Amino acid sequence: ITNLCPFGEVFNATRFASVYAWNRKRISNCVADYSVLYNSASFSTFKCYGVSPTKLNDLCFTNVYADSFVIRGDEVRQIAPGQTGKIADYNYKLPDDFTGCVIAWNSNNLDSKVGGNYNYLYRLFRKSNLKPFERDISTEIYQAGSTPCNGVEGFNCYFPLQSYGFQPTNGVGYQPYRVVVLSFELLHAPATVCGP
Amino acid sequence: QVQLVESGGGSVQPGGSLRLSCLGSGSLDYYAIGWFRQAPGKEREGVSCIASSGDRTIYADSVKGRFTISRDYGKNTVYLQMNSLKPEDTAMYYCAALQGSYYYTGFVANEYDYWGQGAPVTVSS
Ligand SMILES: *[C@@H]1O[C@H](CO)[C@@H](O)[C@H](O)[C@H]1NC(C)=O
Repeated sequence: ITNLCPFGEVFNATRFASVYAWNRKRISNCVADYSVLYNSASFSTFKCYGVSPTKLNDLCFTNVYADSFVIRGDEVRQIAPGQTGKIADYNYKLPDDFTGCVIAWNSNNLDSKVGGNYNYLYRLFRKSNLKPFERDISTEIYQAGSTPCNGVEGFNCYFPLQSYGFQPTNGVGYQPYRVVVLSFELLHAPATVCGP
Repeated sequence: QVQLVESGGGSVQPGGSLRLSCLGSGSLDYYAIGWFRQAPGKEREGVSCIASSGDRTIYADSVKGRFTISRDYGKNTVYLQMNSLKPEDTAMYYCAALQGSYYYTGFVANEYDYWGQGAPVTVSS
């Protein structure tokens, strides 16, 4: 295997997914240069669980999932095992036993617009918390009250998604961040993804 | 997953020096450490930052050649050496830790996860 892992495609994608509709890219049968990601000044978040970031090029995995999406600066801390909040509860949930790295960086100059970028959505209402790696892309009117909605928006009958309104003059806590979550899978099978 | 304990504050006259200390409960090896300062009324301001790699540092324009940041990995502490002190330096000083890429530095308070209790600095006109 002399296929150099297409991390460029994940990290430098012109378009990123909404967090409710988070994108998963399967990385298989490939060589991973993690060192060019970690040994840089690019990433304000680079947190690994069950593994060390200096050692990543020494490691072999069955497969690697790369999940990616945009959220607010203030929400990046919710992309971790054991976190609560709208994002962890209703949008993207890591399992307690997560093995992988959460990588984020400020995308203000790409994902903010004067007058606001409303492209990026998050789910604001849901009857219950997501299971780890559950993807809910439904847009059913959320019944807040005791009267049923029957698809009519009204009082206590809400569209369940809301837009971030990314403006380049927002406080950095409210500025967009691109997030990439790398899951390292190990099971009784040939490890397909390995450092150089 | 770390706590920061500061020490080294105090009063001084203009041209005096102070040495701040940020001691980590857990390993600070993976963390960049930032020093922010807060004066009553004024906005919080990033003073200095050192990357996890210990060989990238940034400084606010007004403190270049006055303040030096350093870290001892062995002693798991970060230091702000504060020389040539001036009344404008009067503030509460806080160290903070973030976990970014090896060379990452910044003054974005929201990107920092852990904050020290804060050390007092008074420069007496
Ligand atoms: C993304 O693009 C930048 C700028 O051209 C490049 O330096 C960087 O290595 C790319 N990142 C990856 C992971 O390929």
